[PDB]
Amino acid sequence: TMEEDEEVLYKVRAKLFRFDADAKEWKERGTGDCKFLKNKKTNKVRILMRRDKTLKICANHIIAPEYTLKPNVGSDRSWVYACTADIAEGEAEAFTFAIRFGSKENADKFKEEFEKAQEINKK
Amino acid sequence: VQFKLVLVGDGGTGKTTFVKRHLTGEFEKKYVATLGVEVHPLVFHTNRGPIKFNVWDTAGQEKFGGLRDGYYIQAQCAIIMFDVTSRVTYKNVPNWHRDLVRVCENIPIVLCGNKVDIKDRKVKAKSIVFHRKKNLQYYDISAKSNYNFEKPFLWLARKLIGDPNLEFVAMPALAPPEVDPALAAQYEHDLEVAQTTALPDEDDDL
Amino acid sequence: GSMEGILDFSNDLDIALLDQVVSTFYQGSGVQQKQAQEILTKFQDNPDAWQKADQILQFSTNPQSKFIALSILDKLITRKWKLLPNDHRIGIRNFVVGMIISMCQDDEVFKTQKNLINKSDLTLVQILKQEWPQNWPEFIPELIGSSSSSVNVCENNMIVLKLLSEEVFDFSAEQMTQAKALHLKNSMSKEFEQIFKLCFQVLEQGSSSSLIVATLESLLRYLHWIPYRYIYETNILELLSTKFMTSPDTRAITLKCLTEVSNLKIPQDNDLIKRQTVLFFQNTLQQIATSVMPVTADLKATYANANGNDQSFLQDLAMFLTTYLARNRALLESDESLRELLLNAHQYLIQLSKIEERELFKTTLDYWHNLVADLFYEPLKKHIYEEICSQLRLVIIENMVRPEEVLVVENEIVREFVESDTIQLYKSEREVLVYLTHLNVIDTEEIMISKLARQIDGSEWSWHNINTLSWAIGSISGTMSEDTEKRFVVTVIKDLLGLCEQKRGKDNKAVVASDIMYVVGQYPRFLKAHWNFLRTVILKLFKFMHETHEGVQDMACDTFIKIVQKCKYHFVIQQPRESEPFIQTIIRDIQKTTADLQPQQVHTFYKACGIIISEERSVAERNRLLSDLMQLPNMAWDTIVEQSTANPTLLLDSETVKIIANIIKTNVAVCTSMGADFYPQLGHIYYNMLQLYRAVSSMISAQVAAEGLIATKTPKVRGLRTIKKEILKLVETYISKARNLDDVVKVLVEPLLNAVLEDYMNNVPDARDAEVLNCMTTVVEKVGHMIPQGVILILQSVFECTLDMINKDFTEYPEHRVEFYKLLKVINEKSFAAFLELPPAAFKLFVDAICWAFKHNNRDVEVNGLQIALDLVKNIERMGNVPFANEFHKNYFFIFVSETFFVLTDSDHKSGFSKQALLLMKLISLVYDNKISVPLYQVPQGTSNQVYLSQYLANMLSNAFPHLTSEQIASFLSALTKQCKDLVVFKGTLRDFLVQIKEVGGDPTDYLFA
Ligand SMILES: Nc1nc2c(ncn2[C@@H]2O[C@H](COP(=O)(O)OP(=O)(O)NP(=O)(O)O)[C@@H](O)[C@H]2O)c(=O)[nH]1
Ligand SMILES: *[C@H](CC(=O)OC(C)C)n1cnc(-c2cc(OC)cc(C(F)(F)F)c2)n1
Ligand SMILES: [Mg+2]
Repeated sequence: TMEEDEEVLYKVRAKLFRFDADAKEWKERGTGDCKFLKNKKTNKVRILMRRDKTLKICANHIIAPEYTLKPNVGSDRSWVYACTADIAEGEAEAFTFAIRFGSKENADKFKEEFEKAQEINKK
Repeated sequence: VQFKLVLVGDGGTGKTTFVKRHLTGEFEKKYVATLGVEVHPLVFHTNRGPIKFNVWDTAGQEKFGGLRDGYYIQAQCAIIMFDVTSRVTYKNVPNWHRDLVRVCENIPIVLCGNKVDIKDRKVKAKSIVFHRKKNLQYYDISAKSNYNFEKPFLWLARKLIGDPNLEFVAMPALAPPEVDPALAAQYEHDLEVAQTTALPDEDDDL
Repeated sequence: GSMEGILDFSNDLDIALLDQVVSTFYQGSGVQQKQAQEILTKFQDNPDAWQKADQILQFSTNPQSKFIALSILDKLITRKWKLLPNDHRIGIRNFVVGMIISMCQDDEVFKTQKNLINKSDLTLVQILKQEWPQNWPEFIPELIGSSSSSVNVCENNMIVLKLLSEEVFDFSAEQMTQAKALHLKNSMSKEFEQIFKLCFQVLEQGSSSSLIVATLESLLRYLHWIPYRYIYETNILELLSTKFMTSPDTRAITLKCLTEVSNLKIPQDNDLIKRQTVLFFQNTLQQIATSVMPVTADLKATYANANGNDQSFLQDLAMFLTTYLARNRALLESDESLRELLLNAHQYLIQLSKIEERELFKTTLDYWHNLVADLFYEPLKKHIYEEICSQLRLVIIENMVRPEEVLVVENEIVREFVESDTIQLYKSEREVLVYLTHLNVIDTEEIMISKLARQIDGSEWSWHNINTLSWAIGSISGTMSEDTEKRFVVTVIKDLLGLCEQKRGKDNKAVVASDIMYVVGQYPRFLKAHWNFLRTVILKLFKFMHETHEGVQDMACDTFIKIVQKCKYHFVIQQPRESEPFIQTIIRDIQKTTADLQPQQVHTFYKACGIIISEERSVAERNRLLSDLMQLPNMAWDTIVEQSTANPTLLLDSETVKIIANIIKTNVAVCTSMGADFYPQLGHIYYNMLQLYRAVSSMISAQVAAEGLIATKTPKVRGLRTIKKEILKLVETYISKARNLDDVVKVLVEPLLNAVLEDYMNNVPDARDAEVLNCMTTVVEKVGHMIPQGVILILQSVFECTLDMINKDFTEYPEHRVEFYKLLKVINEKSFAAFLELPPAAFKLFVDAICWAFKHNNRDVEVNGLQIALDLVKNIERMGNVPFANEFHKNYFFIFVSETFFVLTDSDHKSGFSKQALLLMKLISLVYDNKISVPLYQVPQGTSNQVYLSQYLANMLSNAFPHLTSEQIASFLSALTKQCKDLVVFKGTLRDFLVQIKEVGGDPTDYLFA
């Protein structure tokens, strides 16, 4: 499972999208628990998200300090950001993600946690 | 450890949408009819190792049927799909079942009534009985809401591996890499488009 | 690569290349597999590929290649057989027959190529359907004779006969004309004497397993149709119920055969046949007890282990036992020597009912319903089953599924999401448990009280155990006497409170909370007679509304309204020992009670108060309660209206938009439960509400102009449109329940139309609310007859612009689609004159729109489209012989006829067949009743419309279906017109036509079937 060397800093239920730049559409990648995991040995914090029943990974990447959360024109409870190295599907791909939450308060708390994690990773 | 799965049912019942949901996690809202068959590998991680389904997603429209029962040769399992909002699709289940078992005489088969998310249901639960005498497993499902969307594959994996205690398990999550200013001046082109393309189904719970 | 070469037919076919393409498709992967698939499809679809079939079957090294070749022949046989010259027909026959004989006689091919032989057998059956018995009278006698030459041939002949029976008796209804199906059924019936003789001899002398299994599989099909005498006047029942039950290779198919035997209604006056029906059941149960499992066996454990074919056998056993006993258990209920057999069979069913398998449980539950309903009515029967029923009470109580009302779920005791598979099951369980309680109310109470005593002890405490017990307790409400119920209900609640006090942890707490809430909500009769307790309950529900656990909160609101729906009267009167009606106490503290609820739960609370208030029939008192209830939203409304007139910028605030939407939602909730009584509150806000509607409308238009269409996706504009949608919902809700329709017309309608119609017409499509159409539908439905000019105004504002939104494809604006045709339907039904006032250009678009609805596969639109067409015809017919009716038929009669024929015959609108047939029958009957008084043509002078209709249709079908003969078309139309008063026969003729257009050479005499 490759998760026992890690601590859970934050957990929230979310729906993750990926932008198909060709078709110009957002496509759902998965719904389930989004977790911020801090490695006990290296202290690096990653996003790890699995689908609800199949438990398949739909997000697995470092919360890089270079990343920036942006609003989506259609939602007050979502964030959009670019990702250069996600290995949920296999070989590290780049993605433009959008992640939506159950409420604006969950999105705001997520943003606070997302930025506190970027600081951790800048050590 | 791979198994051939054939997916059959009337056109528009949601066969392709169901497979795509399991492949990528997306929900395709458009209806693009399948032409003949589309083959996709699909892997699940269980407590008994990985299991791979070679999913033969066949066409339900007669004018796009392609090889028709030729696709069933050497199938090791099957899903028969219908739409609980369309009685004709349940009325045709015995016809799909007939053609399937004539080629595949002894395979596990799941019967799925899809689109239970739609309020005005037309094929009532009490009338769905065809599976009983045919020893098919039945599930209400919805590719849109994901209701019971895992159950057909979980049941088939238990029958094909021969272990009633088989369960889906969390795949190992490798450490992700640490990772361009040449195009960073252009990943505002791709990003602003994404920002200004509204997310779908903003009225959903998630 | 070079795989496409096989598509070139000027070549000679490279069989080795075909086999590589086939192998690449079946055993390959990725792009090369995808390419071979497309090539193989084109190869199979080539109209001359069948001429390569013989060469493929002779020279190929690949079984799949031969299979595909047989599919090419099947397609030819099924659809173009009678166009072939007779020499090609004889050639294909001999060739298919020869290959089957060949594969049978090679023992290694017989073992290894089962699929290919099965496909060949089905191909032969397709030839029989075309050629037999008229052009092949010796098939059956020769088949029987050839069965002795080889055991492989005998076995394969059983497969051919099995497939033949299926094609003729099980799958002919949709695939053959009525006349052709009758012909083949009679042919098989005439020859079955010989077929059964061969079958019984094979079963009697018994070769080896495979030949027997195939013979029994064929027998299963015969049992669907053969006369009863073949089963009861031979010794076959003893073979099925003894010999073939002992060996597990034949047990599965024999159990299915006996199940089908059991589902006939015997001539139930004949003592001999009754004795035989008893006998094969006795034999079967004896074989199961001795060869499979004794009646004490743990079938739950066996099923879960899923060894070999155990699950399928237990499924088949349940089907056999329930089928036989539902039909024949009376045969076992009087003879004392049969009592043990009757109860042992039901004991097997008890054990089967403990299996953990949802769908199997529903099968057994269906039988238990059948039994207990019979014991409820039939004299002197229930005592026989006293011990069975006692065990069944325990099984049901222990396997109750979660009812709708229970919103708390374990994942972690959380708050669901979700469905109806479980909802129907709960209802079916409740039905059986209610019957069981009536059958012995003392036993039921003792089981439940004993189970509850062991939750106190902790002897058996668990979430699962208190849940199923609580759900069972709630589900039997209404089965006990008021006095026993009083004692029963009191005990249950006191003890459930004993679990709360002795439980700690919130997880535990939200479980027992949902259980107590479910039980109390299920016993309103008790609450009505015990005010002091009802008051205590409501007070506690209010406490639950402040709970941090989200599930408990939602259920408290749902339980509150569920109780109020039943006990409303006791909230409106002043109770003894009380200073005021409890509704006054509730209203006063409504702000404190609902402080922690989400808005949509607050609205449910207000709706519950509206239920109570509507029980007050004194108008002055009711209106005052209504005024008190709406105090908080009306205060917020006045405030927000005063700071909206002055400074119309205030609605830019998103927090203001949410407040407004919640105000309107509260009014909607109260109007839903109060209906006609809501009018005084509606009048209080109506004029300012429509001014707000206009104001919000200007803001939406302004945003779209300044930001583009994307503005409609933003949280701001979506919130503004929610205001418009909830305003429309409020007006629709009231008008749908209004009793003073004069006030509706004189006070509400004209300000409504002024506020919504032009705004809808003059917005860009992406900004138009489909809810406008829905509101207008209710307006027309309820008062349309009183506002003829208002209906014209509605049509002018929404008709052409909505039609242009939805007439480019079948998918865009799906809600507008649905509401559009709902609106046209009600106008056409209630205010048809509004369509008479349309300009000719617009009336043509109306006809266009109706036929456009025909072609939808969405049932919402399709059904309304066909209904509008039928109502429109009736509206025109009602006008009689006038210019408008004459012009309508001249312009549109044949458009409707041909458009209806199009969707009838195009294979893409099967769901609408019944209504399409009704419409076509009405149109045809109009002509053959001489209800069209002008000539439909523009052909000599004096010709009747009946003659012209036939010539029009014959020409239409000749061009649309050029492969039909002139005689086919003429006979079809002659029969169809003859039958235009008899819908059932009419539809059969249409079904026969749909069969015939899929092949060549259909027999025109088929249409004389009636
Ligand atoms: N409301 C709802 N719609 C669904 C669901 N599943 C599929 N659909 C919709 O049904 C339509 C048919 O899509 P599709 O998956 O291609 O069905 P299909 O059976 O594979 N078509 P074919 O057999 O002709 O190739 C799509 O519009 C899809 O969005 C569902 O679970 N709920
Ligand atoms: C157990 C659960 C509980 O207390 O939940 C809290 C919110 C943590 N429990 C204790 N008391 C009750 C109870 C008592 C009632 O008195 C008549 C009425 C009910 C009700 F369900 F009918 F509202 C519940 N439950
Ligand atoms: Mg498809």
